[PDB]
Amino acid sequence: SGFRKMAFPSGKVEGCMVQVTCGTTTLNGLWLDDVVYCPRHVICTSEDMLNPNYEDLLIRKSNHNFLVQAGNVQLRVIGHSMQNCVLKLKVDTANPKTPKYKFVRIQPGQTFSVLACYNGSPSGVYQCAMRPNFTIKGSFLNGSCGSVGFNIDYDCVSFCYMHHMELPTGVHAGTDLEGNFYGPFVDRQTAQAAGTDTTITVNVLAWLYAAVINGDRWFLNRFTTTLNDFNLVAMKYNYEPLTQDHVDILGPLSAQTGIAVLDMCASLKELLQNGMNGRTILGSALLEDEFTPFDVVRQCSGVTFQ
Amino acid sequence: SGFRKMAFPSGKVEGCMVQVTCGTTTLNGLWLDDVVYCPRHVICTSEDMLNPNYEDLLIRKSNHNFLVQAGNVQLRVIGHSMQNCVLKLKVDTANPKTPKYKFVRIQPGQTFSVLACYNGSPSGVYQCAMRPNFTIKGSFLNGSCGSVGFNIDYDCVSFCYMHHMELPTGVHAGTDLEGNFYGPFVDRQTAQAAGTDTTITVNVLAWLYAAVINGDRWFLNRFTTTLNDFNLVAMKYNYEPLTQDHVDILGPLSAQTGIAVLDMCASLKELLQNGMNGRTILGSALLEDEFTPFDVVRQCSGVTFQ
Repeated sequence: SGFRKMAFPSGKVEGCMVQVTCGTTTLNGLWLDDVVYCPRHVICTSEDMLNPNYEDLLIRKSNHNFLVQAGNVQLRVIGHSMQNCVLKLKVDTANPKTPKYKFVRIQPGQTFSVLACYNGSPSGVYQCAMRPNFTIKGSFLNGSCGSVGFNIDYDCVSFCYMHHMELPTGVHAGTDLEGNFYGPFVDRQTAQAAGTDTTITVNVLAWLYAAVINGDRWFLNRFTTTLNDFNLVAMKYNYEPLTQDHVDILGPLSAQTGIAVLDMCASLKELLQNGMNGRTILGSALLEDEFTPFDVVRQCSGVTFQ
Repeated sequence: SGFRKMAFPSGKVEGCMVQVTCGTTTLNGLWLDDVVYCPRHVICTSEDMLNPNYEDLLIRKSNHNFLVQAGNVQLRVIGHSMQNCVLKLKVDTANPKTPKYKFVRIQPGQTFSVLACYNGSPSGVYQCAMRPNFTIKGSFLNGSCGSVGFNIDYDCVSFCYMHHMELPTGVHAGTDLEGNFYGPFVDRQTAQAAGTDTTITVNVLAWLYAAVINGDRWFLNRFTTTLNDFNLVAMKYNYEPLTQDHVDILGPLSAQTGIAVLDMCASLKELLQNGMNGRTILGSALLEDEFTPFDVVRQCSGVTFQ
């Protein structure tokens, strides 16, 4: 028993992280087969970032302007191309540590692990969620750009996030591994608005089911409610509306605990309207939304990977 | 910027985890050089756990009674030995993945990462603190025994914990890698009292400095206090007393932020007596005590490892 915000084991990803240097700028890249992936702004100076013309900047760079280092091995760069906001550097050596991998674009509300890196070397791993407004609330310092987010499925690493920048508000924005930003952001140093952010309701419900499984039951109430009645309340507190698809995904947790989804919703509605009044749930004084239904099932059934 | 409960990258430990089955009992072991370390209660049935005589039980077990397995590699057990509460199963093959490592016994209030494993296969990684009462609040299901806790000292893995049991109260107990329990616990299925748990005050202060580094300043106040007046309030709220050694440890954070340690303590005094009244610190509505002063420095300065 017990319940923790758990990250995926990072070993398969650690063997893919390299250091990419172009001119003065150094950041992290991801080396899979014979291609290194990194944020295109590796080719920018600090002044360039205010207003970069990436095509004009890239034309002034040749294959030998890129220093790629995997530990104490330099890799030789044999071609380079820009794909949206990522650079693809073809190198002469295929990574012998390349795991089975996929590139995936995740949806808001999904969770993933981030391996925070500096100079191509790992610093730490943590779990977070893609917010409904397409930002993430990470922990990133200068030089962490190119750090990647990932999930693991048995033997397969699914890469879903590459870090590109910190907004003036202190939240983080990045791309999938095809170089397309999550959200309306662009890779330039200018004020950029994120959307209003909302709480991920299906995740909160999953977490309440985790709490029941672990013995926290005090919030279970007599009442019930309807989907429209609940969504009317959730919108008043900036919660995402719940759909039938969300109810379907919660089915297994309903079966395991014997608590119908709409009953669990009526408990939540009362927590929203009256608060927690100094009590806690799974050790927390706030309603938690960074666990998906699949995360709860994984942690409560003990799933493992290759 | 940002602050997350970050674990150490787990890659160096993942290549050391094996499955150890003895009779019907299956748990995790740790394979370093040609020795597999695992909880000695792997030799017990569920009935044996009520009242085991480990020396008599171990006598009736031979080398061929231990099935050791690492992916699809069978290991041949050459010898066996019991060191306190750990079983040392010595094998014919030395682990080619053996990292640079050390065994260390940690002190209460120190933090480490746990690599949660089932059947010798890594499931997830999370950071926790050794509580002042020598339990950990982990996340562990049946068959997670033998999962290990560790820190990374630059190039060296420091192993400090191996999981042995879940107490009737849902908290977790285990040993160092020499087999000596942390706390007053024994490896048998009987009710065992953990001490009163206290909040790790030096860690709370470190996290308040993290909050200042990251822009949360609202709790900073006008006042100051003596180490006695503070320790007097702290004991009222089941906080660990603060010593001069703790003040010394916090020096670098004081210097970085320009806030004297005693001034931070005066801030903490006020939060305890008047609560937080519905606002948060670093996204949390409770005072956090699972970051050490060194964890904060690591995360706020971007330390990496081999």
